[PDB]
Amino acid sequence: EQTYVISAPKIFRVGASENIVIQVYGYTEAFDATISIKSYPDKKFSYSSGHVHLSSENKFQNSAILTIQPKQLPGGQNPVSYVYLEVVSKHFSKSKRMPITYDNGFLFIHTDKPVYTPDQSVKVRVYSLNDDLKPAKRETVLTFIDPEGSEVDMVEEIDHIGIISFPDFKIPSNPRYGMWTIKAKYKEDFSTTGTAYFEVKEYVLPHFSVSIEPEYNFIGYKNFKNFEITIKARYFYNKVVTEADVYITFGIREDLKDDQKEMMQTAMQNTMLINGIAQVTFDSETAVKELSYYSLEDLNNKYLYIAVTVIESTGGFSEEAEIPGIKYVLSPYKLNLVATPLFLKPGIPYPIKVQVKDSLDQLVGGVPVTLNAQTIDVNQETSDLDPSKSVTRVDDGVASFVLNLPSGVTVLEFNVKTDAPDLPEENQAREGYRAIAYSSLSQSYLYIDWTDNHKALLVGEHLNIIVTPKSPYIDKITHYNYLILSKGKIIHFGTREKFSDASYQSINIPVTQNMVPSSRLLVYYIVTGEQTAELVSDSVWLNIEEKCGNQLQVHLSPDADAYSPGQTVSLNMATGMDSWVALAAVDSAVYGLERVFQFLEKSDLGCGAGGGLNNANVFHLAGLTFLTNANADDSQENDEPCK
Amino acid sequence: RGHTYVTKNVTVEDGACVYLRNVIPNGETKALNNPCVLSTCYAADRKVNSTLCPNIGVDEGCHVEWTPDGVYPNCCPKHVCP
Amino acid sequence: CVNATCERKLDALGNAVITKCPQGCLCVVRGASNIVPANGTCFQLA
Amino acid sequence: SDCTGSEPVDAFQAFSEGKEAYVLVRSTDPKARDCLKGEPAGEKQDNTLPVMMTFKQGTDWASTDWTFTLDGAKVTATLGQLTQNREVVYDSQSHHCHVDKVEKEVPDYEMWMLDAGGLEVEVECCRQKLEELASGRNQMYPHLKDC
Amino acid sequence: QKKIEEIAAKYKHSVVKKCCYDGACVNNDETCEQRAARISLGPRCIKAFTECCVVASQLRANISHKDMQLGRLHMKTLLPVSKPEIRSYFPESWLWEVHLVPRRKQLQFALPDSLTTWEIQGVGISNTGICVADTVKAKVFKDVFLEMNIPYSVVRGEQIQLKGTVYNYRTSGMQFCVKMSAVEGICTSESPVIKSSKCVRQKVEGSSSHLVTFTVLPLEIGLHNINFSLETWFGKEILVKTLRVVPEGVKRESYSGVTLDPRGIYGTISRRKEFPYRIPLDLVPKTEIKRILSVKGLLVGEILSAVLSQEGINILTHLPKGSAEAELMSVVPVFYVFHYLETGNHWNIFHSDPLIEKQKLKKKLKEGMLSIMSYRNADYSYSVWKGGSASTWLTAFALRVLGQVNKYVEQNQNSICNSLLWLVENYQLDNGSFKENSQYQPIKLQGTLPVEARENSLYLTAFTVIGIRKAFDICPLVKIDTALIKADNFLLENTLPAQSTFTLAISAYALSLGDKTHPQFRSIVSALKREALVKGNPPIYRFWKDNLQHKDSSVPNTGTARMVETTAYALLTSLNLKDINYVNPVIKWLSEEQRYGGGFYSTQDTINAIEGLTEYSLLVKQLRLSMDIDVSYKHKGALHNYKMTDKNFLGRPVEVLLNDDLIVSTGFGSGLATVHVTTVVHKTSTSEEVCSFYLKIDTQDIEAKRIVACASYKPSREESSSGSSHAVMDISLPTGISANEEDLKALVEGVDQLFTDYQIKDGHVILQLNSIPSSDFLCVRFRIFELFEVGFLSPATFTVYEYHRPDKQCTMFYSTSNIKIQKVCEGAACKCVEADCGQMQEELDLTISAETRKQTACKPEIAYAYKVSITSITVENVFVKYKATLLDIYKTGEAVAEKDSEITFIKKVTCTNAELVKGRQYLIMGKEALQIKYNFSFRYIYPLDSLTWIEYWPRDTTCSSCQAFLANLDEFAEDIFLNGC
Ligand SMILES: *[C@@H]1O[C@H](CO)[C@@H](O[C@H]2O[C@H](CO)[C@@H](O)[C@H](O)[C@H]2NC(C)=O)[C@H](O)[C@H]1NC(C)=O
Repeated sequence: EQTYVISAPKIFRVGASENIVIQVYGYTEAFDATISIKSYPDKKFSYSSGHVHLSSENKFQNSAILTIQPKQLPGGQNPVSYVYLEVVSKHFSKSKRMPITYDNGFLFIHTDKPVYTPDQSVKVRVYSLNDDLKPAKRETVLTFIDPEGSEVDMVEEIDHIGIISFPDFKIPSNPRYGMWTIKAKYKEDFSTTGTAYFEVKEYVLPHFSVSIEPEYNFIGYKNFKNFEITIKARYFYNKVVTEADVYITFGIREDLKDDQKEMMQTAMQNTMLINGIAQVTFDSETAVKELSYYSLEDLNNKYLYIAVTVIESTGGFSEEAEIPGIKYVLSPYKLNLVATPLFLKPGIPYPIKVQVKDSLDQLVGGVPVTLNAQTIDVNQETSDLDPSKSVTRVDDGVASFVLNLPSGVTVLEFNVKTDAPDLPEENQAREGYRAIAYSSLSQSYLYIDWTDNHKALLVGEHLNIIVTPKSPYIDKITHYNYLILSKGKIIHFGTREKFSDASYQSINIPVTQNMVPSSRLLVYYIVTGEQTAELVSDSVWLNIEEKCGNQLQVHLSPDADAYSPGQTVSLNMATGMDSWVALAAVDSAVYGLERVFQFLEKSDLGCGAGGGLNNANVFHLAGLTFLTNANADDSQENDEPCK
Repeated sequence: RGHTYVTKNVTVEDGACVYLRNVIPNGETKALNNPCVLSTCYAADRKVNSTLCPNIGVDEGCHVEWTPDGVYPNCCPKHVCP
Repeated sequence: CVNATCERKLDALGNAVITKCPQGCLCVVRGASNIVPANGTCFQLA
Repeated sequence: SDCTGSEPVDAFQAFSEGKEAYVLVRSTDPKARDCLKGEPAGEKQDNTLPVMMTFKQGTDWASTDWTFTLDGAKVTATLGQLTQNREVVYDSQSHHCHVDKVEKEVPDYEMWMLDAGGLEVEVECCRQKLEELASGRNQMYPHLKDC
Repeated sequence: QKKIEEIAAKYKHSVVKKCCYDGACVNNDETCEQRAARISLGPRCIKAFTECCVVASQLRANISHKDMQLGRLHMKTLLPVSKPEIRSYFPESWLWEVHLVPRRKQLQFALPDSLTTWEIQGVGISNTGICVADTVKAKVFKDVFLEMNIPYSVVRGEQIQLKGTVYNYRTSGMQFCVKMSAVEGICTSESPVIKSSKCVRQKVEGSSSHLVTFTVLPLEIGLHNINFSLETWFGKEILVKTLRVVPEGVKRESYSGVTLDPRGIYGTISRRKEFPYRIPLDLVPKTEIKRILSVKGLLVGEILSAVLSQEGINILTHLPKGSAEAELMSVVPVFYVFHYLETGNHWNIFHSDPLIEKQKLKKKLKEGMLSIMSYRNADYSYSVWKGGSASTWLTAFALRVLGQVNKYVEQNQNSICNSLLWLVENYQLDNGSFKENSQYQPIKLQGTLPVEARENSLYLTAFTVIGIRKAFDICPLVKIDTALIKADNFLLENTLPAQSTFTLAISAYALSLGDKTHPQFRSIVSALKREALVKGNPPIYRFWKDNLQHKDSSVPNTGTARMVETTAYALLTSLNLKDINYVNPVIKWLSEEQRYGGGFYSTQDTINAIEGLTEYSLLVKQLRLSMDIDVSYKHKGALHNYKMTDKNFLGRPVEVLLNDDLIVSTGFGSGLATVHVTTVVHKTSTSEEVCSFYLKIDTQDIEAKRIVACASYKPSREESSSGSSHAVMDISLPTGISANEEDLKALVEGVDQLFTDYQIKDGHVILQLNSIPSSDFLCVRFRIFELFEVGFLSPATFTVYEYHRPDKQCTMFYSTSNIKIQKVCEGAACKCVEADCGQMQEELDLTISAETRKQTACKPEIAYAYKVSITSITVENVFVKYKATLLDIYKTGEAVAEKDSEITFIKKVTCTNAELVKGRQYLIMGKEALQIKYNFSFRYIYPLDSLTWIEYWPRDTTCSSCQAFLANLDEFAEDIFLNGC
C-alpha cells in the first residue's frame, strides 16, 4: 500500500505564511507534487501555490510555505470564507474545503495608568504583531469609546517598528465618568482587534484617608463564624486621627463585574475609633441569616462587600471607604488536572496527575488525595475500582496516579478529592471527570509521553519522548511521524524508523526557540492491511518556560532601597540582540498589570492536553486538518472547535 | 490489589480459549502481555477470569515506571520508590 | 425612497458601517451609536 | 416717517435738560474749532447754565468754560467779555441733534449732536435741514479733525 | 428605624428612585412642601418626593444621633447605585518614550519631586517576540521634610498665620528649627538678625508629625518670595513659597479702545489719540492704577494673539465655567482663527512651518469638539447643565457650533442628523415656533407677561433657525428643510412690529441666513437699518441699542452685552447681504468694543461679534500692514516704540508704569491697527454703581459659623416679574475661610436643587442659577470653617450678576468677624500693626521745640501743609473717610486747594492712635495726594499713614498750659509761607 498525509493548520490565515506539510509513504521513486491553495468552489483562481520535491534523501517529506495574499480576495458584500487546499501529483490528487479567517495579528493597547482624573492626558501606545509574532508594520486606528458607547475619537498612525505611539488623548475638564474603552484596529483588510479599558473618575480631595485591612482575603471554613477587620484612618501621611465614629455596613455580593449588592440590615454595626485603629469582628453566619442561606455550602464563590463610613468627632468630617469583595472559599484547596488527556487508550496505563492549588493559586504540597473510579464498559456493566491515595509532591504540586483498566472500558468516570489532615468532609475539595476511550475501527492505538512531569520542560534542553504503540499488526508498523505545532504553525515534521524487535521507541526531539511557550506534538503511524490503511494518532501538549528570544533586562543605577526627589539616576537596559524597547514609569499607587501571554495564546487553535475520541479528532483538536487516502472524517463545525 | 473483570461469550476453540488474539488453555493460568493481565478461561460457560495489575497510588518520594515489554507482572506499572 | 431600510451593519471585517440608501437619500440610524445592528430610516436630501 | 420734530423749539429741552454732552459735527464757519465739545458743567440755576467746552487746537486739549442763559428758542453764551447769541432753529424729534444759528452780519449755522450718539434717521434730518439752511456754503467737519 | 426600612423597601426597584432619596436628605430650613415647588420631574417624582420627604422629616424628631446617621446610611447605600470618584490623585507618568537599544543603552533622567514609588516597565519589541521585562521599582521619599499651606492670596493689611507641618518618617525623633526669610515687605513678629527669625529647637516624635505656625503681615502688594529653612542636624532644606498679596476693596476693570487708521479707509484719518489718565473717585489708598496696553495689528489681531499662544481661553476669564456654553466659548475662538487663516490662506503669518501650526490648531479644535460630548443626552440632545434636562436653546447653539466646525473637522454626520431631528420633531409647534424643554431662561426680555411670551418665542425660533441653518449642510434632509420653511415663515409673519431691537436683529439675521429675497425680509432689514445709532456725520461709528425707539430714547454712554449682541447680529445681517459700504463704521465700533484678550461682555455677543469681525476681515481686501506706532506719555519719556509689520504684528503688552497721561501716535503708513488699554482699579465702595439686585448676606453662628447669603431681582422699567435670567452668585470668601463643600453639594445635587452648579476655585464660591426671583429672596446657606487664624480681617465681596448681561449686577461687602471697635491695639505685638499708619501726637504736648515744625515743613518730599477741621466721620467698613473743610492754607507744592473748601481725609479703620473727633481742629501735614475727577472739577483725598504729621489744636484758651503751645503754632503758621526754606 502507498499512503500520503497532508497536514495544514485547521484555519488558513489571510496574510499569513500557512505552512503545509506533505508526507508520503510507500513511494520509492523521487517525484514532484505541487501543493496549491485554490478558490471556492470552482477552483478557478489560485490564491497561491508551492512546489515540493519528494526524494529518498528528503525522506519523502517536504513543506510548502503557502500564503494567501490579502489583496487577492474579493471585498464588499462577499469576501471568500472558504478556500480549496489542493495537491497535484502523477499519483494522487485531493482537495478539501478549508476555512479562512482575517483575524491575523495582535494589538495590545498600553495606557500608562488604568485610572485617570479629569484634565489628564491619556498616553496610549499600541503594539502591532503579526501571526508570526514579529513587528507588523501596518497602519492602525484607535477609537476612544466613551462610557455610554459613542466613539469620541479616531486617530491613525502608521507603524514603522511595531510600536505605534499615538498622540496623547486629553480627558476633557468635564468628562463623562465611567469605564472608557479604546479599540485599536487595523485599517486595511484585517479583522484584528485590540481593546483596553481605563476609568475616568473625578478627583475628590479627601478630609482624611480611611484604610481597611481584613484578616485574610478569603473566608474559609474557620473564619466563617468570626472575621477580624482592621479599620485604620489617618490624616495626610502620619497625622493619626484622634477619635472617630466608625459606621460599617455589610452586604453579600454576587460578582465583581456587575456592581449589584444585597445589604444585610441586621448587622450594620458601628464602633468607636480610638487613636487611629478600631477593629471589629463580622460573624458571617448569624449575619447572613437574612434568607439564612441555610449553610456554608451556599454563598460559595460570593463576595462580602464591606462598606465603612468613618465620621470623626472634632471637625464633623465624613469619609467613606470600601472593600469591593472578599470571596467566600468553601475549601482551602483547589484541584485541577495537569498533563492528563481526557481520552482513554484501551490497554494502556491511564496516568492521572492531579494538582492541588490554594486559593492564591500557589501549589501546596503534602496534601493527601484520594481517587475513586467508576467505569462503563461496552456491555454497560459498570465496574468500580478501589480508592487509591496519592499525596502531592511539594516540588511541583502534582500527585501522580496510574489507573489501569480492562480492555473493554470506554468511559471512565473518575473522581479526585482532597483528604486534608484537618478539614472536615464538607470542607474538602472534590472534582469529577469523564475520560472517554479512543474509538478506532481497528484495534490500533497509540500512547506517547515524555520523560517527567515535575520540571516544566525548559528551552535549550532535548526532549526524549517515549512513543509506545499497542495493537495487532504491531510488527508491520514501518514509519512513525511527528508534527510539532506552535501558535498554529507547523514548525516541524519528520520520521523515525521503528525497530521491529522492540515494542516502543524513544523519539528524540530537539527543543528550539519557536516552541516557546506552548507547543503540541502530534505523532502517528500507518496500520495497513486488507483494503485499507489507517492513521493512529496521539498528541501531547508541551508547556515550556516563558523565555524570550530577546530577553530584556532593566536596571537602575545606583540601586538602593530609597532614592531622593530630583536625584539624577541612570536606567541600564541590556538585551540579547538589537531590539527596540518601549518604556513607561507609573506611580505604583494606581495598582492598589499587563499580562500578554494569556492574550498572546489565542493563536494556538488547539484545545486540551492531547488525546481524542478517534484519529481525525486527535488532529482536529490539535488544530490540524489532514488529507489522506485512509480514514478521513470529522468535518469542521468551525463554530467553537473547542473551549 | 489487582481487581478482576469477567467477560462473556469468549471465543473458545478446540477446547482452548483464544481471547483478544491470546490463545489460553482451559485449566491454564498463563501470564500475558497484550493485554497485560493474568488470565484464566473456562470453555464450559465461555467466561474468562482475568486480573489486572494493582492500581498504583504514588506517595511521597516515589514515581512510576512502566514499559510494555514482557508478560505479567513485568508489564505492570511498578511503584518504583528510591 | 419610501422603502430602502438602511441599517447599521458590521463589515465583512468588524467595523460598524452604515449601509447606503439610494442615490437621492440619506441614512439616519436613531438610538445610541453602539447598538449594532439597528434598522435605520431613509430621508430625502433635496 | 416724517421728521418735522420738536415744535416749538425749547433751548433747554433741545439741550437734553443739561445732562448729556454735545459735539459739533457741521459748521459753515471756516474758523470752526477742531473737536469742539460742550457738556453741561453744573446745575440749572435761575436761567443760567455752566458748560465746560473742551476742544482741540493742534495737539493741545484746551478747555474754555462758558455760561449759557436760556430764553425759549434763544441762548446767549458768554465767556468773560466775548458774547455769542445762538438760536436753536431746528431740533430733532428726540433731542439727539439740533442745528444752531449764531448771529452776526453773516449768519453761520452750526449743527450739534449727542456725543453718546444719536438715532441715525434724526441725524440725517438734521443734516438735510442744515444743508437747506446753509444754502450751498462750504462746511467744515469739526469732528473729522483727528479727535 | 422601622419607619426607615419601610421606605428603603417600598422604593428599591422603582423608576423614580433618586427622587425620594434626595427628598429624604436632611434640610432643617425648608418644609417638604416648599422644596416640592422646585421639582421639574413630573407628577410621579413630585409625589414620591413629597411622601418620602414627609415620612423622613417626621422621624427626625426626638432621635439620638446614632439612629439618624444609621438612617442616612440606609438611605445612601440602599437607594443609590454607586459613585465614580477617587480619593487620591495620581501623578503623571513620565519616561513615556520609545528607545532603540543597540544591544546596550544607558540613559539618564531626573526623578520627579513627588514622594511616590515609581515602577518602570520595559516592553522589548523585536523580531523574535514581545518581552514584558521585569518591573524595576524606585521609591522616592524624604525622611524629614517641611511642608506649608500658604493661602492663595492675602488682602493687604491682614495678619496671616502661615500654618505648616514638619513631617518625620524616621521612627527615632529628632531636633529641628524652622526659620523664615524675613523679606522687607513682610512684617513678622520677630526681626531679622543679619535675615531669619529666631529658631528654637523643637522635637517631633518619630513616625509622626508636628505642627508649625508662623504669623506674617504683608504690607506691600505683589508676589513676595518667602523661604522656610528647616534647620536640622542632618541638613537645611529651603522651601520656596510665594505669598500673593492683593489690595483691599473690590476689583474694577475698565477698558478703552481706539482704532488707528492712518490712511483713512474708515472715513476719518486718525493719527493721534490720547488716552487720558483718570483717577476714579473711590480708590484704595497707597495703590497704583494698573493699566496694561496692547496694540494689535490686524482686525482679528486680538483673537489671533489669544489662540496663537498657551492662553487660548482669555475670551471667558471673567465669566465662570460649568454650563455647556462655556465648552463652546472654548472652541469658538480657535474655530474662527482657523476659518480666517484658511479661507484667506494667511498661513504665512507664521515664520514657523505652515504645517505644524495648522496641526496644533486642528488639535485644539478637536480637543474642543469633544468637551461638549459630555453634555449630550441619550437622544442626542444637549443639556445646559451636565445631568439636567434637555434644552432647545443649547441644542440649537451646539448645532450651530458643530455645524460650523464641520468645515475643518469632519463631524459625525449621523449625530448631527439625530440632533436636528430631535429638534424639528419634538419642539416645533403648529405655528412654526420652538419651545424650550427645560426651564433655562437664557435671556430676560422686556414687556408684559404675554408680550414677553411673544418675544421669547421669537428669540427662540430665530436662534434655532440660526443653529439649524448652520448645521444643515451636514444633514440636509427634507424634513428639517420643511421645518425651516415653517420657522422662517413664523419669523416673517411675527417679527414686525418689533418689541425690542434685539429680537428684531436676531430675526433679521436668522432670516438672512436663508432666502434673502422675501419681500417681508426686506421690510425687516429695513426696519432694522432704521433703529441704528451713529456718532458723527458722516457716521464714524454705528451701532444698535437693545431697546426700541418708541419705547426708550436715551442713548447709552457705554457698551452693554445686548448692545454688542444686537450690533453683531445686524453686522452679520448686512454682511450676509454684502453691504460693505454700510458696515465700515459698525466694524469700527465692534473693534473698539473688544476687550484686551479677544472677547466681549458676555458669551453670546462674543461669538456673534467674532463671527462678524471675521466674516468681514475675509470679505474686504487686505491692506498692507505697515506702521510705526509710538506710544509715549505726555509729560514723560517714550514708552515703547511699536514697529508694526507682518513680521511682528502682535506686539506684546506693556505695563504702563508711570502715572501720567498716555498718548499713542503713528506716522504715515498703511494698515489698520487697534490700540486697547485696560485700566484696573481697586474701588473701595460700590454705592456709586447702578446695581440691579437686592443683596443681603450674613454670617450666622451655628450651634449643632454659617454664611446665609440671599438675593433678589430688581425688575427695571417695562419688565416682567419672572425673575432674572441665568445668574451667577459669586461669594468671595474672607481670608482663611473655607466653605463646607458638602452643603453646596446638597444644594446642587438633589432633584429639589436650588443652584444648578457650584465651584470653589481660589477662595471664591461661584454658584449659578436658572433665575433669581423678583417677588421674594433666595437664600443659600453653607457652613464655613476657619482654616487658620487671621487678624484685622478685611471685608470680602459678594457679587451676583446675570450671566448673559454681566452689567445687571450688584456687589456687597461682608465680614465674618463682628469683633468690636479697634480703639487701641494694647501694647506689644503691635510694631507690625501700626508699622505703616499715622500716629497722632499727644494732646497739648509742650515738649515740642517748634523747630521740627520748621524743618518738616520745608522738606521737598512733603507736599501739602495746612490745618483743617473735621466735619463728619463716615466709614465704608474698609476705611473711614473724614470730611473736613480747609481753615488756613500754609504750604502747597502741587496744585492748590481753595480756601474754605471741603477736603476729604481717609485712613484705615484698623489704626488706633490716629482717632479724630468730629468738629475739633487739628494741624495736618503729610505726603502727596490724589486728583480725582468728580464729574465737574478736581477733588483731593489725603491718606493718614506713616510720615503724615498730625497734632491736636484746641480752639479755646482755658488750657492754662497751651498758651505757649498755640503761640508756637501761630508763629510757625505765620512764618511758614512767606519764606519757604
Ligand atoms: C530663598 O531661597 C532662594 C534659593 O532657593 C534664594 O535665591 C536666589 O538668590 C540666590 C543667591 O543668593 C541664588 O542662589 C538662587 O538661585 C536664587 N533663587 C531664585 C529662584 O532666583 C533666595 O534669595 C531666598 N529668598 C530671599 C528673600 O533671600
